[PDB]
Amino acid sequence: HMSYTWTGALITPCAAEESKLPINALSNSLLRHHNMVYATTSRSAGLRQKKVTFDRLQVLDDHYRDVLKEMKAKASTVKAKLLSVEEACKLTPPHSAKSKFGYGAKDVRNLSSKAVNHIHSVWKDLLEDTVTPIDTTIMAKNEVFCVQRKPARLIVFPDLGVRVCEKMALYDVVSTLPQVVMGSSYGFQYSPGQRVEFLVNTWKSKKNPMGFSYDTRCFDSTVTENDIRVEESIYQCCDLAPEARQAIKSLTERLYIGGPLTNSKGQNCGYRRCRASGVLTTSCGNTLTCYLKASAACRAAKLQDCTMLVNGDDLVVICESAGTQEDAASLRVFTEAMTRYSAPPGDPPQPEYDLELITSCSSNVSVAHDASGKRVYYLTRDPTTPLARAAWETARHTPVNSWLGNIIMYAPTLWARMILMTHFFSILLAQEQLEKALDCQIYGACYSIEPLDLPQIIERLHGLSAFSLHSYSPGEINRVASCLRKLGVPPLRVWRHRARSVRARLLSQGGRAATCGKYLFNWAVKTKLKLTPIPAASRLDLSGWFVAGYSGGDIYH
Ligand SMILES: COc1c(-c2nc3cc(NS(C)(=O)=O)ccc3o2)cc(-c2ccc[nH]c2=O)cc1C(C)(C)C
Repeated sequence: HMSYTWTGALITPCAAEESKLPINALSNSLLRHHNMVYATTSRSAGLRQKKVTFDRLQVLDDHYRDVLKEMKAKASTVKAKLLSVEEACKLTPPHSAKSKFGYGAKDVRNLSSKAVNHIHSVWKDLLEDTVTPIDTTIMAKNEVFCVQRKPARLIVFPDLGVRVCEKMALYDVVSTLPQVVMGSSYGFQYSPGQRVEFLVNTWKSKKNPMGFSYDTRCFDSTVTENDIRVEESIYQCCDLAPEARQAIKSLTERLYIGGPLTNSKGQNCGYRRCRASGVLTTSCGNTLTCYLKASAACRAAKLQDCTMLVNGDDLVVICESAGTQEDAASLRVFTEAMTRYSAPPGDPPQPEYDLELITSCSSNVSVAHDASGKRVYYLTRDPTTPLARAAWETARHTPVNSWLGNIIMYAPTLWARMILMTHFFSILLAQEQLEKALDCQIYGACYSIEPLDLPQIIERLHGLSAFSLHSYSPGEINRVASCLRKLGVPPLRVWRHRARSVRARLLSQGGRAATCGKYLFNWAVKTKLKLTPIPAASRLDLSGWFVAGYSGGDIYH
């Protein structure tokens, strides 16, 4: 029952890979300790292969089957539609990996006869054959981090024609089923502001609250054949078109359960018997399985009044405390149950008695004050990885602009406002690229966003207070200041000096640029302008921004 078997063939790159931080004329204005920033490359794929390869044993008890029966009762209320080839084509990212069969992502998006004809033949083969393993490509991800070096994470994905078929069969399922099955526990239905609100209300709902985050070691590799067949039985509870039922059974048998792994040079690398990290069902499958195992583990541990918050492989549990020592024993029982379910831990879970000390989705709740002096809870994170990635993005154009995603998701934070906004608006002004749409990812889905639209996006997700927050916590200020000294980033007083210049330069341009100056940088002036709702914000189609998670799902919105 191994997660993977290997031939010895290498996981090969597609292009030239850079590991050392690229340096340009802008680099030093952001970060001086260049040797601390690195990117992962295929050179470390061999080490990751060793980490992800292990035997999985599963012991399933009555708590497991009880929770599964409850989940299936809710899943039976879902009605899902089959997307047309055209609808599925339009969900494809413009820079999605080209097919092996003579067409790419732009051919798909343009509904080219060749792409559409190949997608129809892949679909027909899914209906007619429910046995043949489907080919997948295995790649090493190129991701940026700060030292203290991680080996490259791996991505496993089927061909472009298969990905369009996955959308046709399961896009509606993976978008609507998780919230129906898990209700308020489904994390991807919330904006960061709604996630904060859910965490605070849950913490308050408990007489003596205790909370913990549970880190499953290499989650995708812990997902067994049973787990993948169980996820399929959940999808099959939906009211579905006969062709969708057949395609879902086919995709589960031929792709989701496992299959051969091919490198970028066409060599057989081995065989996968665990979750594929680059399929449409990665996020939904991970969320459902994590929620199932954790809800059953909570019953086995006799945890009282358990509220879960699940996002793929990320899990937060808030419950009633039995006192510090009993909570510690309780958590070891929870961990034993998770382990029997084939979800052992990385770091052992730690009981927390302060909401602000729980780290989940690399984030924590913190408090600041709005213009009226009222306490405001918001989500923040250690800014090390956002800052290492901003330094890379200062000297290189990348497919996903992490700085833009981070300003969107962490707009109320002291570090996104003072550093990211200041640095990148300065760069965009110098290149007159404020109107240029840039790609970013929100809950794994790809978006093409113009930086000029940031005031309206921030207002809609976080409210006007995101432009007024002040009197940040001593703990939060200390973590930001320590991160700056560690990376060789100029102190906050420098960013404030720079922001006044960036603000003045934006206001000069007028129009949408002046709105960016006015709203994004009001924190930088001593005589603060009165901020009122932006008329353009109501018009924004913020559609399925926070409906579901799509990590590795090849989704463009
Ligand atoms: C929900 O938490 C997130 C997530 C997020 N996506 C996750 C996906 C997984 N697992 S998987 C691969 O199986 O799907 C686990 C934890 C995750 O956290 C992403 C961003 C995020 C941050 C910056 C840019 N784009 C983003 O999507 C921001 C938040 C916050 C701010 C709400 C905490």
